[PDB]
Amino acid sequence: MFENITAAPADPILGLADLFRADERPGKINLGQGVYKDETGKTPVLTSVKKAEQYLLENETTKNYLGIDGIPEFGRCTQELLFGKGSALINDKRARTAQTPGGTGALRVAADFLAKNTSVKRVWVSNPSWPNHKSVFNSAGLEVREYAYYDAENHTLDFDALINSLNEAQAGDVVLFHGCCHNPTGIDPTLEQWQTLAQLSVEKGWLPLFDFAQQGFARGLEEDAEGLRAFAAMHKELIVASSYSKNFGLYNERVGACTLVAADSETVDRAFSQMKAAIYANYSNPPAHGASVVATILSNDALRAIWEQELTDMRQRIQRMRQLFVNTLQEKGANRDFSFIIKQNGMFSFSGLTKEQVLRLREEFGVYAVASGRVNVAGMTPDNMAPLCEAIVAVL
Amino acid sequence: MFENITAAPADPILGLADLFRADERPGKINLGQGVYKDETGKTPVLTSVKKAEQYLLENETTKNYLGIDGIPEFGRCTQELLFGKGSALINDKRARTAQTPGGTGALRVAADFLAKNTSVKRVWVSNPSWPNHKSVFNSAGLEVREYAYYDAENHTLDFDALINSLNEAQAGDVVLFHGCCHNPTGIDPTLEQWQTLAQLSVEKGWLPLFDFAQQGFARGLEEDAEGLRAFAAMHKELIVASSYSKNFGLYNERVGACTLVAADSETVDRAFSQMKAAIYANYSNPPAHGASVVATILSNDALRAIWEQELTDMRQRIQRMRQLFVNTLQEKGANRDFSFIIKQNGMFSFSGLTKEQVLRLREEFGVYAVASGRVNVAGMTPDNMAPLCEAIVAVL
Ligand SMILES: Cc1ncc(COP(=O)(O)O)c(CN)c1O
Ligand SMILES: Cc1ncc(COP(=O)(O)O)c(CN)c1O
Repeated sequence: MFENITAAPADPILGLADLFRADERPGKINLGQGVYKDETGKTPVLTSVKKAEQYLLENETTKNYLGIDGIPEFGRCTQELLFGKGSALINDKRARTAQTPGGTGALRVAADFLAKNTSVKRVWVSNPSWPNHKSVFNSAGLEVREYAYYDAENHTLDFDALINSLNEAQAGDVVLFHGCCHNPTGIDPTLEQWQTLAQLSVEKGWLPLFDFAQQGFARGLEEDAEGLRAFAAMHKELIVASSYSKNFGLYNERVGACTLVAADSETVDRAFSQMKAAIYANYSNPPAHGASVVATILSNDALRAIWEQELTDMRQRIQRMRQLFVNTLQEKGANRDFSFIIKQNGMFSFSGLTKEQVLRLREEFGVYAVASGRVNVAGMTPDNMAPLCEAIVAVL
Repeated sequence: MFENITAAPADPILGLADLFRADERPGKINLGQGVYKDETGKTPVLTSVKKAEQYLLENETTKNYLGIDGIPEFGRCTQELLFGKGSALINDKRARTAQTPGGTGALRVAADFLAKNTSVKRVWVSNPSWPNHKSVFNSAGLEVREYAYYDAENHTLDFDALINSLNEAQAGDVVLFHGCCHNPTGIDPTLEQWQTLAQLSVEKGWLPLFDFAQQGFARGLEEDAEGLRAFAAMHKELIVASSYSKNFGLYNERVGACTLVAADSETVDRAFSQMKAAIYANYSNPPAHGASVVATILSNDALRAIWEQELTDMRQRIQRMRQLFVNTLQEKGANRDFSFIIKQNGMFSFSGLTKEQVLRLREEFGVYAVASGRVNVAGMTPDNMAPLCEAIVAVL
């Protein structure tokens, strides 16, 4: 039965990691990953997380299954983060949240829910997006189409091209928006642009799907949710897939949420029953440890304060590295202006390096970026900045 | 878009739990769950698990993502449990294991892998099976057909009817077997019956899919895997979905494995690349905490010994409750022989109670079984046995 199965293709991001591990040279610089790294180049467990895990070790008396939708406090804390305390969506009980195995799991649950229970056939994603979006939606039987996003000429949002692209989307199509810290470009809509998109989406009959992988990494928790909240003010229905992997440093514990919003409480509860059915037929119920850590932190004043400061420290270190990168390239004699990097948000930027320049950076200099030119700014440190920028200047 | 979604149906097992929670009467007895309970009626965290979690708290320095297939040591320990240390399958590198979110997650991964990469259209399951089998396979686009299993007349395996049922299965169909502790009946094939089935499956061209939810709860770790190993001796290809929920008391941490076996190392690696693709498009990579606990225990002589004794204690307590149940029914004056209960294995038995007798038990006596008559033997204690058996005698 398995004799003639074709091997799955290499995969751009995970394949690069395989190459970095096989490479035994000494001065190597990894900008090709999707995790935060601190000034020492490590991805530590957050202190707030360790404190929460100690509390769980001391206090948990059972591992009995969670509900299909997971820990209730986790859902409540998630909705407050997304929509704001005192949001009409929360007051009117228009939103239901399922705890999921990561943001990826949330996207998969959303896709299965939509494929099985609605007329949705098509999801629009930005060009470029995280390559896993296509894989997730396709696995549910949904077609993926691209909308213009990235202005490759000046590394900004091509807003006119975006609008014109999305004219082809029909009423009842889903449109995926990265809520902040776009992956891979780090280019986000301004608030006014979000507001323009919110109005257009209502007019055109799109179902918005927001993906929040990095809430807190652009400007702050509340600011980063502005775009979502502009949509939420205008729409009867939307879905949010959110992740706590980066902002809690909980990658491998698989901590995410799928939040369903409908016009009223009766409708959302009915629809959510089918979202729960989609989860039941997938992994039954979600993993407790990471989500319990998040709920424990978010619901405790002391822990939440420690965590919010840790998140602020990550956001600020990335901002420092953006500035340092631009400054250092200038003083090492780079032949183009890199100031666009300062305007980009979160973990990722498109460097504007060509695929051949990135190949040369890996082969000649041991500097690892994704083939698209995506760099993880959190992979930069004061200690590796000079060699990194020297290598980049050399390939320009 | 969500206006006319139909609510998902009630669900027999989870719905009963909802009824038990709403019921505020005092002497209630819950036999309707799928978790182990000790003599105090609680589902404790195992001591070996607490010790392992303390070690992780003290020693983990990152939560960076696991590989798509999870922790390597977890995979190795899993294959040894299933196939035996020194199995030819392991020596010949014919097996690859992905860590998954629970046994349910493993079944889903298997189903998605098969739907996308093989000619499989149809999965055969026992009548009765765990109702989630149908939901999982159907969600992947696979048809489910039933084979005869339970002899409702004398509460034994109807082996002739089973064989005759499976004559309708075509070459290339999947046949699901519960490896031990059948859910819901607790009726397992003898070794000779397993051997007969293994031979028939080779002859007929079935792909065996084993589901192991309760390894160690029938007779012991090695004994409970005998049936699987009889199949593994005969087949080029099979899949195993296994769970550590019950045998490690790790239900909510979602700890399972999907193990793919093919004719040789080249073939299994190629096929497994597509199993990894199926995981990537679902939840990306698996939750680390519970699987790390299992790997930590299984790979440490001291912890493994503590755990194996805890598992032995659970297995033995269930056996004591089976005997006590039969004895107590006899002395309370039951009008039928219940000796079949002693021959059944693991958490579950079919009581032979009718749907109306179970309704009456809930409404009049506050005794909760599943509508099919499934009881969780681990829900029985020395303290609740007399009232339980008095209620049963009353409805006969
Ligand atoms: C755009 C985007 N969406 C979703 C995710 C999901 O991450 P996870 O499944 O680890 O939560 C990520 C993180 N790679 C991302 O960058
Ligand atoms: C037959 C069977 N298969 C699979 C499972 C999967 O359990 P889990 O997903 O919690 O590992 C169970 C436990 N209800 C079961 O009884």
